[PDB]
Amino acid sequence: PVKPNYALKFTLAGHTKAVSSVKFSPNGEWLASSSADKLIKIWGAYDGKFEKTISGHKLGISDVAWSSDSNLLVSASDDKTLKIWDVSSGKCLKTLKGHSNYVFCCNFNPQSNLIVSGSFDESVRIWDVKTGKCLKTLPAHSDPVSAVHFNRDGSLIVSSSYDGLCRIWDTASGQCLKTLIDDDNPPVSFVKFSPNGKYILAATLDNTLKLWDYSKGKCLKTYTGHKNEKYCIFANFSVTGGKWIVSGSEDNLVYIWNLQTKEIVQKLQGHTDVVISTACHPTENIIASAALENDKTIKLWKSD
Amino acid sequence: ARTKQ
Repeated sequence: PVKPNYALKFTLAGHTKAVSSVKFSPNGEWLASSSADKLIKIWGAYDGKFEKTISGHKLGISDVAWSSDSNLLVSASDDKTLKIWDVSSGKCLKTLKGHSNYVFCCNFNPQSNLIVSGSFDESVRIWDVKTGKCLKTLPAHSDPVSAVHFNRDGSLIVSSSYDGLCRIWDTASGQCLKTLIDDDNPPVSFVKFSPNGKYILAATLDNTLKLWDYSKGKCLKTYTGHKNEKYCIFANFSVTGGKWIVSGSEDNLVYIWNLQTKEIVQKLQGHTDVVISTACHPTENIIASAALENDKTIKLWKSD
Repeated sequence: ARTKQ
């Protein structure tokens, strides 16, 4: 298909404050959401049916991520901790303590024996899921860390920061394998490996998304037209149908670009506030989006 | 506080 045609299917209400992140379970059956309301909510990915609320954090949550088998979840909160949850029971299995300020981002590695987190305390931490103890503390950046992501097999970790840098780390040793630098150094608000692990998608707060070939350290594509100079908005690689780049925007729309041509192929209208997060279903052409306080809802969209 | 300022 030359251009997708996503249409609204469901509007999920429940959160009492701005929504912060939405993620589809790897098995595609669930959608998890975190919010400034200190809660995690689980929803049916196909019927949008509310499943349950997961509570425990003392302050707002900025991110949540799924384990490889869709059974566990990890959340990053302003209470300076991360918590690992058993999705089926809703119980907190462990509380990861170590950061000295807000925990902003988190992810499990493919094996899911590890969790990586980024905090306002300017560090990146690697944790042992089983024990809940901090294995490594990396002096990753000189400003708050906005994103952390493991590559395809978990051998690498990429981080982003308001310090204007994007760095690649060797998971095993914790050593910095590379630093992507810009001469204008605009804050990097988000970063993530491509499904192939060969490229990195990075957002800077100058309304720009870039596709990098980290190894060679060269920018291959740039996506513009959307609005992003204030918040750390998630971006995605959509691969179930055509190959697109999906991102939220500060103009209340969801942008979709053709990855190769960089042309905007569709803009999803409907939210009534900044679309801070978007996620792409693992097998179906389904997009999930979430907005800030004047909206507070999550929307599910589908095309084909 | 990602939802924030």
